[PDB]
Amino acid sequence: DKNIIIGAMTALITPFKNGKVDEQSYARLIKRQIENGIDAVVPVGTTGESATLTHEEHRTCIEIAVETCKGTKVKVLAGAGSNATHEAVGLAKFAKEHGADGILSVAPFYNKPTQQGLYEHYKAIAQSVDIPVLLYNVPGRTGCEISTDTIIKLFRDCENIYGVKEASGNIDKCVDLLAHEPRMMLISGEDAINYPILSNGGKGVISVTSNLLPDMISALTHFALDENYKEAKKINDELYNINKILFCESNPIPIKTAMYLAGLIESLEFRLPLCSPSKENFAKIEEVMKKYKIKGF
Amino acid sequence: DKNIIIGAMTALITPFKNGKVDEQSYARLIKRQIENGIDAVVPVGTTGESATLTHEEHRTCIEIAVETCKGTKVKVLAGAGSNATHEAVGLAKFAKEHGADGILSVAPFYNKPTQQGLYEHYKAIAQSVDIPVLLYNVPGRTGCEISTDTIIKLFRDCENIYGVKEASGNIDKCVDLLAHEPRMMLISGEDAINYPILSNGGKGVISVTSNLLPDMISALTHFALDENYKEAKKINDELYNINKILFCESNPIPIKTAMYLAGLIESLEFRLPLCSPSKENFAKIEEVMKKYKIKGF
Amino acid sequence: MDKNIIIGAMTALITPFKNGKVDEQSYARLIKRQIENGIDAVVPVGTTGESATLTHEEHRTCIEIAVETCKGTKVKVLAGAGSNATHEAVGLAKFAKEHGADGILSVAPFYNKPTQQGLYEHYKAIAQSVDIPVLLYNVPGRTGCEISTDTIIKLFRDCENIYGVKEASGNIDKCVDLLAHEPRMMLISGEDAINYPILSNGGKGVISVTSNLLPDMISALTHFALDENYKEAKKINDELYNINKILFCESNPIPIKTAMYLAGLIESLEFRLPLCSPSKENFAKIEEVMKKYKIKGF
Amino acid sequence: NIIIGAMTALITPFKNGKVDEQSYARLIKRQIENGIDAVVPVGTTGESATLTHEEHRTCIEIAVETCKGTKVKVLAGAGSNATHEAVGLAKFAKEHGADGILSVAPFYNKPTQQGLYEHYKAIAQSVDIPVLLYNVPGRTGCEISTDTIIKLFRDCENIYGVKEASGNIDKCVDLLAHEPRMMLISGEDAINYPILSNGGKGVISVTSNLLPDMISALTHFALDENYKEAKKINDELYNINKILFCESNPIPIKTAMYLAGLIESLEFRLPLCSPSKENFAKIEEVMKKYKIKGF
Repeated sequence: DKNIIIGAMTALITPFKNGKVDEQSYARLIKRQIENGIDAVVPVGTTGESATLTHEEHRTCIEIAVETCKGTKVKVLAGAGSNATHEAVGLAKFAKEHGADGILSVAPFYNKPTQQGLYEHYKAIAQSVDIPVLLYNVPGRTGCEISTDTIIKLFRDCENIYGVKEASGNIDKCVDLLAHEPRMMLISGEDAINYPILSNGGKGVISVTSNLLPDMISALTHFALDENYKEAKKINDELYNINKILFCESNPIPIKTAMYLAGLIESLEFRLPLCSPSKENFAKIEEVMKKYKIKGF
Repeated sequence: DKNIIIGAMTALITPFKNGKVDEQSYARLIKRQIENGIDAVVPVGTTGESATLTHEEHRTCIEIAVETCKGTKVKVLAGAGSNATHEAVGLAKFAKEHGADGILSVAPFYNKPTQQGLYEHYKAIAQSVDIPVLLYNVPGRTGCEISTDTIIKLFRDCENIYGVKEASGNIDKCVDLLAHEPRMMLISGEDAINYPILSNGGKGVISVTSNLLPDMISALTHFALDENYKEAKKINDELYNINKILFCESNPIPIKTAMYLAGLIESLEFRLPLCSPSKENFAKIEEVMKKYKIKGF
Repeated sequence: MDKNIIIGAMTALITPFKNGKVDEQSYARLIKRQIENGIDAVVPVGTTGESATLTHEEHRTCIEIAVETCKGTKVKVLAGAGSNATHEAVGLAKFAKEHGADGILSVAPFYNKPTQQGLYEHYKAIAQSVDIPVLLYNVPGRTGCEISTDTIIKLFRDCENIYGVKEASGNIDKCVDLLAHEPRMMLISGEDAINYPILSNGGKGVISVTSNLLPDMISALTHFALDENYKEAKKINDELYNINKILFCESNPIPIKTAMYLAGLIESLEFRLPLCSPSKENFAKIEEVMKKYKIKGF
Repeated sequence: NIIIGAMTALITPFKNGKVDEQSYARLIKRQIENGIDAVVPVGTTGESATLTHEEHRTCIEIAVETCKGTKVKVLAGAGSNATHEAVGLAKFAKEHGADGILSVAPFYNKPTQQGLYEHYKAIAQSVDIPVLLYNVPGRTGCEISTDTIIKLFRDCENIYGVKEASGNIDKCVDLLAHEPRMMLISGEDAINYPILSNGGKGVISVTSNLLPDMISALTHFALDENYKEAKKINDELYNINKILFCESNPIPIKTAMYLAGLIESLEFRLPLCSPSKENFAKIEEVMKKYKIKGF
């Protein structure tokens, strides 16, 4: 079998304080995930503003997550993607030496590689490290789609590519993947449809919502894995509202905003071109939050 | 509190011979559905080439279904919709007059009414009969979408409107619908994702595939309704290839092609503008069919 | 080839209702207004004319009124006669010819999504049924299907009657494609906001929603462009942008009928379900945009 | 101050994994000798994603030196989805002697319109040279709205227009109807003529790597209001304009340049790679229809 990283996972926000990553806060937030039943954390993914972080800042976040998760079952699945293969290989290698348990590698954004290019991109990445590699398909952001065929071919040709984080709002593709390759780990990258993905044999979530509600996302995931579909569906339905409003502006603007409103972070800072939401959206976010029980530290 | 028509349902093809409805074949095909565990049939829907049947033919097909199903538990959910409200109302009242147990009424195509018009459209239809009305949302065909809000208002405001056939490939909307209104009957109008819809609380399917494999579709649906999700998923996975190929060209072109190849209908005859599939797709359909056990008469 | 054509500035006529029936006296008045403002042809019972909700008889009546009202003028009648059932479309085609239409506009089959092959046979059957010009109509946003460039060109070349296409797809690339491979066909704009770009690329006319309200401006635009006075045609197209967009704030013809009502050109603002009156807000928006334009009287 | 007319989005030729610098200059010289008004080093067609910052600087400098003493201007690609990086790239381009910069909308991270606004304002405030916005939603996952383009044009003196690659002539009408002063630049070869005939003032072309003389003639005919001649060229070029997109740009253009003997090797940087054998043969076929100018 392949080595895998599954279960309830959080795409960690990266808190800033006067432009700099807030390291005490970051560690404090990770610890809060762990104490609320989360199985893995993802430093410096999309939700962690990877695009505007430096290479050094990636290292710092990965190291903090690794350190914090040390001596626990919680794994670190490090964001380590790029639209340049040489960069992506480099980032994977670095994540590996910093002690990450695996990497999440987003499909090349902006330059629209062909399916053949995608295949070689990921093959190079997978052959550069010996840790699990999770594909990440989010065509709304990247402008390309890793086809089911390409995903399956990568799973079958590269030993450490074990699955895909799917953020495409396409349940038909999920059926397709698991009908043809049942050894695949399909991971939900879309909070609103966590349950439908899990009930079709998906094996985890990489969640934005779990930043704010780690206990509910882990319970949902664990219920689903336990084949308690009733309880998992109940949680998924009650979370629908917040799962949508967290995208009323581009992620992670709403989640960071909500984290701040909840007193989980000290200051609401983004790195350009991300910025504070409109005062209207700030209100919409504050409105939905107050309808949920939020765990402190 | 509502009267409903749920479970495994077939969108019946309409067989032609010499440019006419083959009335004997039609009755024979329906009997095959009855004997294979189907809970309801849908005469003159999209799969029955409703657009190209005359009024007298609409009648003929509904009567045959009504007469063939009499004395069995199998219901008739008649296709009766139009993009003109006075016509839709007329068809609704005719269907009831012919003895249909309920109606399936497609959102107005081509003229793109606003949500207010959709509401009034369906309110008028629902008030004209005293049998169950199921909404039918299929944006790719109609050019419009019944919003979740409109769907829920109609369900709550109109006594006989009891659910929606969703054919939009949007599992997010399905979560949305059942989270805000858990009492409605959400019916799958998309074969490949039957299981996901049912596993989220959907209560039936209106299937194209069941023309060919009524036993497998009824078993899938009944397993899911019995909360045997493992066996429902198993069947949905096996069906994925044929579910997919049955839409390689616009339905009902592939399903009729398959029915002809299976020897279930005499001729592969369509009414223009529908026609035989491409020879490439014909081959694909013929190949995919080999993997399944098709029931005869 | 060398075909019989119907081109120039054309209006997709609205169908005024009074008390749930077609207002026939009003229909005639609106057509006279188009004629006197330089319009080259009128299209009775198109999408803008709420074709979907008219009866076969009302469809007849509208064509007859258009035919009688244009009699003795240079203005031609290009009757809507589309359907998603080929036998019905053939019937509507013969219908229109019999009632004196100079040509037909035939929309691509909506809802049932025929293949390119089925589209070809659909139009071939229609073309062979009458001896008057046939204009194709591609509006994918409404029908759920697109007639490809290949299919349009094949139809143009194989069928004597088919002389062009009304394109409402917002895809200027396809227009380039069409006229690059088949420079003999009449490409007609069915998208008002972009009449000028279509005309400047060799398009030969428009079938306009906006001309219902501003027939003098649309006809001026078209003739400037047809005379290669492109700078003047552009000026008008830019001036018309505001109203061209607002007329689709809700589905055509809800906004145009509302505007005709607001201009005092029709007696009542009535639609047939599932179409209905616009929201109060869009009513206000239409009213405000209209104030920037000179609207010809009766 | 502006940069308009017929412009080329330069491909970046590789040799043994490195930028072939001699080949690069020779290509730019060929563009100059065929009537091109400006060249765009290291845009999307130049595989900007896969070049290091030093390679970026090198291409810009080679463009600047090669254009020295001619009327041809250098509009440098300097976009990024991180504002701190975009500003840095812009400032480097300026100190390398670029005449202006072409700055793509932040890709992947989907900024809000307010964020795009602050992003571009910061870029524009960082240099005193002209700045051309670049809208290509298909690649970035976001769109600079017409309102945002107009605000930025009006609020920042040196933001002078937008390269539009959205395949949406309606937006082009909207832009020039509400703000005619801006320079609308076609970023989509197949519809160069329609954009120019509506008041566009230039093209940033993929095709002109291969056929610089036809693209510049098209553009110049259009600017001279000779629409008949501009259309005729746009129509002739339609086949090549489409086939150059049968796979993601710049895969086809580089393949064609290779087949034409204009660059030495058909070499990309991953995740880009050679086209399929089918597309390769299709590209070869379409090329036979056009006269490809030499050096």
